[PDB]
Amino acid sequence: GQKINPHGFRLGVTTDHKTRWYAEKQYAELVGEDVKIREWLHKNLERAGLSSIEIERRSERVTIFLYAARPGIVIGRNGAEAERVRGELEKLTGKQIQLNILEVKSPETDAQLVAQGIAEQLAARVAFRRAMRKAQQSAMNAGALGIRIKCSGRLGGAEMSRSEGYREGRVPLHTLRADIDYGFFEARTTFGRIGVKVWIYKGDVT
Amino acid sequence: PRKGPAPKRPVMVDPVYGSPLVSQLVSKILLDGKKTVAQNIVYTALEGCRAKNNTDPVQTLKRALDNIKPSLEVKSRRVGGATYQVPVEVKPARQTTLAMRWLVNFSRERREKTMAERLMNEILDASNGLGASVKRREDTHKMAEANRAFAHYRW
RNA sequence: GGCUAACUACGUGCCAGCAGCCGCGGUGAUACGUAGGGUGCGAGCGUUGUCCGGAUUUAUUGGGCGUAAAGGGCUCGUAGG
RNA sequence: GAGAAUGGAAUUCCUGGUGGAGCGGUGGAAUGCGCAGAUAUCAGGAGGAACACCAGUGGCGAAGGCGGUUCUCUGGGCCUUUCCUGACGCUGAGGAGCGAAAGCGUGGGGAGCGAACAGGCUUAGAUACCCUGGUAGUCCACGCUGUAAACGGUGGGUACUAGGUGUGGGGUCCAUUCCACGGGUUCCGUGCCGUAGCUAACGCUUUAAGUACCCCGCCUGGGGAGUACGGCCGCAAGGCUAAAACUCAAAGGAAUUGACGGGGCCCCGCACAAGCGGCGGAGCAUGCGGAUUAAUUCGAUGCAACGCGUAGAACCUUACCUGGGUUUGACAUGGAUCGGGAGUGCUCAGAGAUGGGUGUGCCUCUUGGUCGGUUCACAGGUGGUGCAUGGCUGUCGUCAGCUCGUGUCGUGAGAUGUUGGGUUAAGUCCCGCAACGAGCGCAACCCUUGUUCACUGUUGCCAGCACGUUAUGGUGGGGACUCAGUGGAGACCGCCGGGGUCAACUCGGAGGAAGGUGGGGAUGACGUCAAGUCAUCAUGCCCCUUAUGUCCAGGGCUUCACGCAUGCUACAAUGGCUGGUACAGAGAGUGGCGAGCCUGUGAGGGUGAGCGAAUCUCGGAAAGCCGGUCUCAGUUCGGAUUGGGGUCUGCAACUCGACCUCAUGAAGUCGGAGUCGCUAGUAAUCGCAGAUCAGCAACGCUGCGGUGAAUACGUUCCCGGGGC
RNA sequence: AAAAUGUUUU
RNA sequence: GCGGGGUGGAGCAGCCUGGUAGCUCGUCGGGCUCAUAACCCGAAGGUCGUCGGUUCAAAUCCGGCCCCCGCAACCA
Ligand SMILES: CON(C)Cc1ccc(O)c2c1C[C@H]1C[C@H]3[C@H](N(C)C)C(O)=C(C(N)=O)C(=O)[C@@]3(O)C(O)=C1C2=O
Ligand SMILES: [Mg+2]
Ligand SMILES: [Mg+2]
Ligand SMILES: [Mg+2]
Ligand SMILES: [Mg+2]
Ligand SMILES: [Mg+2]
Ligand SMILES: [Mg+2]
Ligand SMILES: [Mg+2]
Ligand SMILES: [Mg+2]
Ligand SMILES: [Mg+2]
Ligand SMILES: [Mg+2]
Ligand SMILES: [Mg+2]
Ligand SMILES: [Mg+2]
Ligand SMILES: [Mg+2]
Ligand SMILES: [Mg+2]
Ligand SMILES: [Mg+2]
Ligand SMILES: [Mg+2]
Ligand SMILES: [Mg+2]
Ligand SMILES: [Mg+2]
Ligand SMILES: [Mg+2]
Ligand SMILES: [Mg+2]
Ligand SMILES: [Mg+2]
Ligand SMILES: [Mg+2]
Ligand SMILES: [Mg+2]
Ligand SMILES: [Mg+2]
Ligand SMILES: [Mg+2]
Ligand SMILES: [Mg+2]
Ligand SMILES: [Mg+2]
Ligand SMILES: [Mg+2]
Ligand SMILES: [Mg+2]
Ligand SMILES: [Mg+2]
Ligand SMILES: [Mg+2]
Ligand SMILES: [Mg+2]
Ligand SMILES: [Mg+2]
Ligand SMILES: [Mg+2]
Ligand SMILES: [Mg+2]
Ligand SMILES: [Mg+2]
Ligand SMILES: [Mg+2]
Ligand SMILES: [Mg+2]
Ligand SMILES: [Mg+2]
Ligand SMILES: [Mg+2]
Repeated sequence: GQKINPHGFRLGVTTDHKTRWYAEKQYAELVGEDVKIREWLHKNLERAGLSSIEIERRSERVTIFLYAARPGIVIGRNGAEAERVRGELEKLTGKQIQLNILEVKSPETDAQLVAQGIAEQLAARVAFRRAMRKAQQSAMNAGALGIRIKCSGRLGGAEMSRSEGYREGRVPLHTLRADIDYGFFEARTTFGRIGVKVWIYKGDVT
Repeated sequence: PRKGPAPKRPVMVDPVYGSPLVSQLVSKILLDGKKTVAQNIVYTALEGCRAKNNTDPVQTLKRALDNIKPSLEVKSRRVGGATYQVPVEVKPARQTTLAMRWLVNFSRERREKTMAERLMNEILDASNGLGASVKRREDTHKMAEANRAFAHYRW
């Protein structure tokens, strides 16, 4: 209601932009194609689990880094799915796409995949308290210095909306040098959708 | 304020007449942030003063300020169900400020055409002992004397 | 619905109605109406009436009286204990 | 306790002396009293009532209660070693007596006080509080009444069960006295603390609410109701005894945590105060309510809606209205099926949508890209619900807080930590502490500004050197200065002195560009308001489907008896007009910024370099200074309105654009009650730039620099908040 | 120094 | 029959006599308040029951009428 996005707050200070290109007469159209690419990838690769999509451009050539928990879905069988998604990318944009897919070393520590999993459990109708506790425990088993999860909505299929949250460790949202990874997802249930937000304090950075 | 007495900005001296009084006068005229206009007015008034009398304009301004300086003035007090007018002695800085404010306001209220020698006329009249500024000083002193019975409420 | 063994869908929309108490119905009704499913009983099953129990809620077994209901305004003194 | 006499002060009244204008009373007043001499002051007198000091932390009484002194009469208590009687004790239904004050009866008395009452004030009213008067009553005698929060809300008697410590009464003992000071000890009171124990807790605890025994009174949910009926008592008021119908599902006890308080203590904020400038009046701009309309689309409604979504409504936007079209649809995705063009140029009809012409007409390949229909699936919705939601935001609030783990306390909610003392902008620290710790907030890390160093030197800069058309750092060149932008340094109460038990902090000083957080921004804890948004997006459910979809033209969102709100320009001389002349910053630019020249009164037009920009352009900064002029005039102020002639953008300026020019010259004389902003480069004012944008109703918004104040004693009051 | 009040949502 | 009364929304002044229609409350518009009441600041509001006459001029003077009151309506 009144809290800033941690990633935007720390943008330029500790964290970096997801897109790296320069253009001053096409800026809008490159932004539009980037939006198309990201929407297409998110809409067609939910199963893999997308941590981030990172876009680079050199000269009419686009490079897409896809940070995914399980790139097995993206690569398919012997790269067939990778080739088909690349081909759909040329079909969508019209430019030469070089697509590479990267792992996440600690999916239980990356907040975006944590929100992915919590929302998936909520959609599969798992008790939200149990799901949040499992995610929290897994994060601290991995070794994060602080977890904070908040699920808001018609939790448990109820009528009134709740804002149930869990946290322990330390999550200094106000500290800029604090490396805080923020993830968000929406569990699509038979009763609207639940917003799941996750903050994970990786540690302190210069 | 609650915390304590806020610091006062030091008063500069007038380059021409070498007196902080004239600088305070121009800073009191000082409408709209036009320092140059205000001190053009003030210098014109002081030169008119030295024209109409041989004595020094800074000295005549000083004499006017002493003739307009109030010694005590009454303030509202909320004791009981009725308001009182408690007379309070006035410190030298406060009384110089009051004299300057009254001088400037009544100069602005004078009937003559231009502000410069409206202020000049008011200054000369005050130095002599006449004018609206001196009348207001006498009236405030008179009302303080009338309400002198509440000098024991001072804190 | 809970006490109380056994739950969902459809219809209705503080209406129609339910209820022993708490309460339910105001558009997602496990509480109304129907259906499927279930549970308790079974030539019976429920409801009403009445009595005892739970009620130590008249306490002999087995309670209490400063503030929760409860020490007489105070003493003298008769029967009684 | 009863009776009688009696003492002094004070009030009131009376008489006299003196003296003269008020007195009295309150928050402020008035009623009232007073020159017919009050109030005040002194003397003398009368009368009624209550007894300062002693006097409480105390004494006595069965309770109610009891305070001048003296005498008379009288009740009970306490102690004592001997003495006497020898269980004669305890309690006590019914009964009887006593029983504050108010009240009643007969008579007396009546100073003060004072229900009722009268008047004055306050008030919306004031049958009240407050003020001036004032009768019963208060007093006495004899009766009556018989009730009180008549309470220790605790019946009487008895025995037992740690202490500690005040105090009242009687003995007795001791040392020095041969008093008494003192200590003990014993018996009886009366308080406080406190163990065991008890209690729901609060608390009680040898004066039990503990452990026990004896007797009495009494309770059985809350109301109805201590009411009705009956009876008894009373002169009366009323008292005593004492139900039922009906009705509710609670009523209640103690305590916990919050919130609130016209509760306290301590604090803070432009919250007041001290100041400066406004708003509310006028004209216009803009938003909204209302009204109106075919439509005046929808959302926002105390602060925290109202120059807000709108960072741009002539068409478009557009969601609204009239009317004209369309139906797998304006747009998606997938199967089939007939295909080769799709898609378009020119024309015709039409307000346009659209429809009809005419030209042009796939690339692979024998089975794709692309489209067509017919369907089939399906799409579409700014339609509903922000009280089904996600997301995002306001807000209390930059407020100093909000919690957790473990321990501990309590039956429990819960508490402790987080209270206390000091300090701080701060739950910031310090000291002590049944707490020991941690977390989110505070702070810091980030951006910007203030000083400085190194590095680099163009498109920036020009100190020393060489020319330049006269001229322009224009030129070669230069790392000095400025600046640009990367990386460092710098501030930490770090140093010195005082205060501070110390300790945190605090005061002063030096150094320094900067000193005690240096200025500003970003950052908004747990949560609150079912706060806003289904209309940015997303979405549960519901609703529309030849229409609530969708296309188009025109209209509307711009209405106008009105009301509010935010602004702008003013009301003039610190000003208007006019000529000259200085000094910025931050920004924008290729359908763009446009110089220069020519043309026009001007908006502009015509040509048109340069610049994707530290280069070129926007560009002029304005206020200011200087010269002239106007001379207090509803004006040479003000620039609304209205008439004429235009320019530009755009398919198109009627509704409904900006601008130019000519003429016109409205209200307005500083604005009622009320109200707003601001503590320093701030307020006040002055111009400039950008977003959106063809153009612009922009005076809005977000920034930028120029000029540049007054004041803050202080926390009493108003508003908001913080700790206990 | 006096200074009142706060219907019925679902 | 005698005498009085009829004036904004209400209740009341203006009547010897002609010329200027007032106070209180209420209505309406704005403040104060979270909101209402109260209070604060501004505004509208009756051509005087009706007909006619007097007069330069009528709420005012005179008459008729309508309405509301009061009084009287008596002696056998
Ligand atoms: C009416 O339906 N029933 C009766 C209840 C109701 C039901 C559903 C709703 O969704 C809302 C409401 C009440 C309204 C009241 C609104 C009002 N406001 C519009 C001025 C207001 O007075 C405040 C406020 N000052 O705080 C609010 O709270 C408010 O805005 C709000 O949230 C509301 C709702 O939306
Ligand atoms: Mg069961
Ligand atoms: Mg249903
Ligand atoms: Mg029984
Ligand atoms: Mg029973
Ligand atoms: Mg019991
Ligand atoms: Mg007992
Ligand atoms: Mg009781
Ligand atoms: Mg008793
Ligand atoms: Mg009795
Ligand atoms: Mg006996
Ligand atoms: Mg007697
Ligand atoms: Mg005393
Ligand atoms: Mg005592
Ligand atoms: Mg014997
Ligand atoms: Mg009796
Ligand atoms: Mg009596
Ligand atoms: Mg009597
Ligand atoms: Mg009598
Ligand atoms: Mg009285
Ligand atoms: Mg008593
Ligand atoms: Mg009792
Ligand atoms: Mg007894
Ligand atoms: Mg006993
Ligand atoms: Mg004792
Ligand atoms: Mg007890
Ligand atoms: Mg009775
Ligand atoms: Mg209580
Ligand atoms: Mg002020
Ligand atoms: Mg105005
Ligand atoms: Mg509207
Ligand atoms: Mg809507
Ligand atoms: Mg809401
Ligand atoms: Mg709404
Ligand atoms: Mg901070
Ligand atoms: Mg709401
Ligand atoms: Mg919708
Ligand atoms: Mg509009
Ligand atoms: Mg550019
Ligand atoms: Mg400040
Ligand atoms: Mg007769």
